[PDB]
Amino acid sequence: SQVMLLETENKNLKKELKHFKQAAEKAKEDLLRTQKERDFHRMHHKRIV
Amino acid sequence: SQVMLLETENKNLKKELKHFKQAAEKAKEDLLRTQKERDFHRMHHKRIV
Amino acid sequence: MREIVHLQAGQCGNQIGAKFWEVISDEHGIDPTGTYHGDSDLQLERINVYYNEATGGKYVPRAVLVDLEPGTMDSVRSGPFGQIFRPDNFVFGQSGAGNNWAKGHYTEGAELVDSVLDVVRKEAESCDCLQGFQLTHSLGGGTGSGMGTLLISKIREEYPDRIMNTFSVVPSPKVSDTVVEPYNATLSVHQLVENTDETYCIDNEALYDICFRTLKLTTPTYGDLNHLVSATMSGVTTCLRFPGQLNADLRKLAVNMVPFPRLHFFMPGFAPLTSRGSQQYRALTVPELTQQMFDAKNMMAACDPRHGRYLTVAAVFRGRMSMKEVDEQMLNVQNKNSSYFVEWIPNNVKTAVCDIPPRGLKMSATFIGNSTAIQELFKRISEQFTAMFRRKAFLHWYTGEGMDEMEFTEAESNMNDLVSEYQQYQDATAEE
Amino acid sequence: MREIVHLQAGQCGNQIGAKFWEVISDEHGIDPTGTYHGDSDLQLERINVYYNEATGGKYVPRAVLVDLEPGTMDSVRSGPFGQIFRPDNFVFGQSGAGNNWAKGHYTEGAELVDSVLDVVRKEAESCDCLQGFQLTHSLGGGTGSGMGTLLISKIREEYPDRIMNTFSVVPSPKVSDTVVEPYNATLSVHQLVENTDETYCIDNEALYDICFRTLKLTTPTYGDLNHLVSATMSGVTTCLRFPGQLNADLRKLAVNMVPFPRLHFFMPGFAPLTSRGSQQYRALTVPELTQQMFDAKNMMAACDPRHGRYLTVAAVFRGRMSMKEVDEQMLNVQNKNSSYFVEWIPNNVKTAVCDIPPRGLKMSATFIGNSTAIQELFKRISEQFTAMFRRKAFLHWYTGEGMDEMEFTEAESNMNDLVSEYQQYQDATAEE
Amino acid sequence: LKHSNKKGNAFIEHYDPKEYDPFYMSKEDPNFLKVIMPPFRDPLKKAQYDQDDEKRTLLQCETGKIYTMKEFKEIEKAQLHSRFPSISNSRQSMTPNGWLKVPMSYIESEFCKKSR
Repeated sequence: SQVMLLETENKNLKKELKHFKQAAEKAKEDLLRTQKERDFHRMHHKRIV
Repeated sequence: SQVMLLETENKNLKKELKHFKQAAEKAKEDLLRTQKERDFHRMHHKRIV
Repeated sequence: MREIVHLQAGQCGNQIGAKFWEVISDEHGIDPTGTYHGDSDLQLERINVYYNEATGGKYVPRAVLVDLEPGTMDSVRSGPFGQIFRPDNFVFGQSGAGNNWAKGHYTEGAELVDSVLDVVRKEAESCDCLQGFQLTHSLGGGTGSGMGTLLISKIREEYPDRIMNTFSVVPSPKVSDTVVEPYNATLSVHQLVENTDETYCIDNEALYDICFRTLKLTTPTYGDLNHLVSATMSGVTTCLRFPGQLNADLRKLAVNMVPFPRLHFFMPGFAPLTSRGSQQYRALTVPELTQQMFDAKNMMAACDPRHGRYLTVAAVFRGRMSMKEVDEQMLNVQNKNSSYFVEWIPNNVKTAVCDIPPRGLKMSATFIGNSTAIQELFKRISEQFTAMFRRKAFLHWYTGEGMDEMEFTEAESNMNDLVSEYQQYQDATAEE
Repeated sequence: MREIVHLQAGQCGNQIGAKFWEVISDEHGIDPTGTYHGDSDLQLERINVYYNEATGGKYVPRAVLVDLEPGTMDSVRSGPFGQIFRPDNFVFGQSGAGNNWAKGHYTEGAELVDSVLDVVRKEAESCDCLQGFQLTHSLGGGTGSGMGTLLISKIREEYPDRIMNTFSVVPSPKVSDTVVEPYNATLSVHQLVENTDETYCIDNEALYDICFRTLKLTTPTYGDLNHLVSATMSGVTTCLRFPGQLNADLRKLAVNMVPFPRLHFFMPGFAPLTSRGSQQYRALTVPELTQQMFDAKNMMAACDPRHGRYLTVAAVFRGRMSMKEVDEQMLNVQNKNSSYFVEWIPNNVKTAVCDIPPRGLKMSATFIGNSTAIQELFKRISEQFTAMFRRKAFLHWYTGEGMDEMEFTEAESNMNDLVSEYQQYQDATAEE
Repeated sequence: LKHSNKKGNAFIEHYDPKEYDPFYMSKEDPNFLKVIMPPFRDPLKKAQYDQDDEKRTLLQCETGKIYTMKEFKEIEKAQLHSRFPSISNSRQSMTPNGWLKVPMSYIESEFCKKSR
């Protein structure tokens, strides 16, 4: 049980860190893309008004 | 010794997990505000049309 | 003066309209002959809304029946009240729609459309000033759905300043009648969200469950559902038919109940649904009616409003009770059931009581509100449409009619945008 | 205002409840139709406690019948007063309990429980403010025993601020009906001592002996026992139904009568139990009523209160005599019979007189006491449970339902703790 | 032909859980006449799948356990069931064969049953 817990925790937490890193980079890319859309969409709506 | 080393690993693994939770939540509220702006902006354009 | 022009489409629409006309005729004291046999007071002043003044006091209905199959007019004419309408309004074609929307709109929607436009115009100019047009139809077929959208679009283009209210029937995967029904629904929702003021959601499976579990009927049929929907619409329009203390109208409800034009769907409902053996043992009061208008058991949806948040609520009453009980009831409801309505918008319940009681019943109140429950219908419709459109089954008919396939693409794109909008407004957070 | 909601469970519970309803309708003056035919004064003011105001003055019962077998419904409806109740409250399943507690609690207590919670919550909300809930059931079966504990737990969790009184039927080794009765009793007692305010002990063998040796009946049947218990509860509840001079209520009794929450059982009883030929030869006076409320012969217990010491006593009278004789009688009883009550607690008898006489009888008085006599029943239940559980007979039936055997271990452990507590409080010495 | 001749007066409506259950053609190899469907990268479905994956990743971050599209589906099904509205008295969850055999389907009034 000692060993089994050791490797189980190791693998679980490693994959947790990896997936959290993937989520963080995805989220930052999403926010950048959104704010660019923000700016150009501002210009579009103002000019058409 | 194996147990102490692996617990010393687990603590920082969970710490990094929590920090990434904070980062992800911040990015998600940024996404939320950007999406609200998406919505009223595209409403403005459909009304314009 | 202020009159409403009624429109008909689809065999189900035709039969429900006939049932509604019979119900209102019986309520307002009209014999099947065409004369007047009423004994009330408010049944003479505002009677002209749905009728027309004629010689001998013989009032005539104001409704145009649009269909493609001649078999419908013979059926609806043979009834006890089928001899009172205007046979001119029965504009029928020679070929059937075959439950096809594209074919019905294209083939049977070009040469036959002119006559119904002519008659609806002649009716409009026959009167001085009008408010709107009521069209009751169903999306189950090419008759109601094929031409209802086209006629609504045409009347909107002609007279933009009119009420586009309708009571189309929503489909159900559990209880289906047409193989290509999802395609027709996808084609219809685009026009309903692009060129329609407001629309109410009607389901037959939910009404069947309601009657089975509360009315306890031996052999429930379409006649019962027609009676229920007729009572529903009668309660809807009594705000204008029978004025009382706090009178309302259709445009006021449309403006106050629709936060965004893209979302104009509603949730109708009537409160007193009891069994035959329970009609002699009941307590007529405010809290009971409040519970029946608030619980999801009495509602006529095949979904659950508790899955989302209440957006807009209108409680139309028809009787002589009070005003204080209604406001205290809605107040305590908003206080206790705080996790069921949008917190960002207080006081989402509207007050409306009709001092004029209906005929035959002393207490009645209908429920008109727009809750967050149609999202599941929309999402499942989109899913089934995507599943069907992936490999293009049952498409060669529409293709051979002439219309291309990009219409399906843009319709599903609109559907995805609509569901995304609905879901992101469902969780209407106060701030970040 | 202050109303009481009544609950029903078990076929025996169903029939005793129906007999109680018939008795109270007869004495308050209610015709079998549903109208009012009484001629009294207080029978209209506080009549709403058990009834509900409706149109035409037709009061309705307030009782929810819970059962697992539809055979009880037809039996109870065919009676002369079975057409007055609410058929909606008769929530019945399709499969019988089989006199199994675990199986009924698991299978027949999941998909049917929602309806009874819905109806009871509607009943609770229909009123302004309540006091408690009355449930009449028996431990002899899986219907009353399996479901009553669950319902009591649910109503306690939802509404902790209410009264939970019950008149469950204790078993008897001499007169039994179920083979696995010890198991059901052991499972019921844990819930009765953990999630129940108070519980009244009901035995059939003692009632049969009382009627046989005092009433001297020809063919005493269950109807007689139901009438007796109906009179018992009527005398219990008259403190609130009919106000007199010294009115009491359920919670005041439950607080002043119960020294410790783990001991909430009592000993009910009615004084004037005379034969048919003795009715015209009797002296209606205080000391006679005192002697019949003090002696164990009139007591409906299948044990002997003389084996222990009296803990708490309350004499609820109903009639027009006075106070002084009651207090002097209890004083001289405490003086003479000093070795029958706890010396550490003086004045263990509570006085309660109802000035309003019952209908059909002029002098009446019930006995509610908690004497040291149930310890024998508890220990015999414990020993028979231990004998059953030693070799694990009749256990595969409960095992196959899914629940384990450990529950029995903790139930018997709780039983041993309770009996030890009872015996070491039986010899409540003054000091070392 | 062999079955029709041996049993003589036999059709293929004579179906029962027997060793001769001609459906056993398919049981030998379910993959026969079957095509593997790995998770594809269809952009049409991906238009919603990206949003679904964003929601799943947000939930995983808030919880801290890897979830797949299926695993996500079951966890929100479970949280909706535990959210309280399970709907156990309406056609949103009940089986088709759970309405005909209902006391509410006994419209024949309890008066005759009282007579019985």
